[PDB]
Amino acid sequence: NAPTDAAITAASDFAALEKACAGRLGVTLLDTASGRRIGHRQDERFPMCSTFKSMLAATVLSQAERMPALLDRRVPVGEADLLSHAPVTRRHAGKDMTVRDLCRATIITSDNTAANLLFGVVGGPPAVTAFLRASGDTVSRSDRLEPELNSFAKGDPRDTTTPAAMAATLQRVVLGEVLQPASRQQLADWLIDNETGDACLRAGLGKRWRVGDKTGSNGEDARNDIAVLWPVAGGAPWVLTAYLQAGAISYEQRASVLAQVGRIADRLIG
Repeated sequence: NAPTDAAITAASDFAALEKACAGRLGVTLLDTASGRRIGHRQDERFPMCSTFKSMLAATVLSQAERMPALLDRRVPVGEADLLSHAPVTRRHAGKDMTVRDLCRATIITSDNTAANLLFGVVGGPPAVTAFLRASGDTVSRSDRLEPELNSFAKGDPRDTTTPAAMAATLQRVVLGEVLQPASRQQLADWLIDNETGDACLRAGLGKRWRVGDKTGSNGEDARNDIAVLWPVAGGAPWVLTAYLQAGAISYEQRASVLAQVGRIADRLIG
């Protein structure tokens, strides 16, 4: 492990970082003032894994804008809905939860049961995909429920995005005018409050950034983190998306790679 860790740490550009972990790394660093992007394999497909939940929540918020009170609707949590990863919803088996609280749960803990219950509210993966298309994203696609959506095969586009497509979508949805201001700010706040990314992009980013992010992973080789970076001193935000497949290294080393993406990005912003 020592040499791999050392090579990861020594990598000062994305191509070298990819090589250090013998992986496939997709990164977009997007300057929202200019539209300029820097990165690596920006237009190759990667499994979204849980990073899609950002846009499931956005789908809910968008529908709520035309169905006021949707966010206060209560949804039963049944024993049959519960999955291995259900850290919030497991406490509510046999009772119900508000749609808003399911949205929070699925962003900040990546609760899989919460995501499936929200899929049921909005009309499923097809509804999330229709939301993405209407927002201007022709690339990203939601196709399956949890946990099957975390499968990936090369050439199978189900539940995939590209780093550049997800970066642009984060800009339009979290910063732009796809949602009404109150909705987009609620979504931003959930991303800011995320609890699952402390070892990933956040670990490599300095204190000058307020970070909102959403992580994802699977059991084979995938580890992802997508983030919005607000300068606390003011100025234009940046977006940083990072998708990794690297089966030759450990789960914990995959986080160390994403942390290093953060370090490289911070230096490239300068």
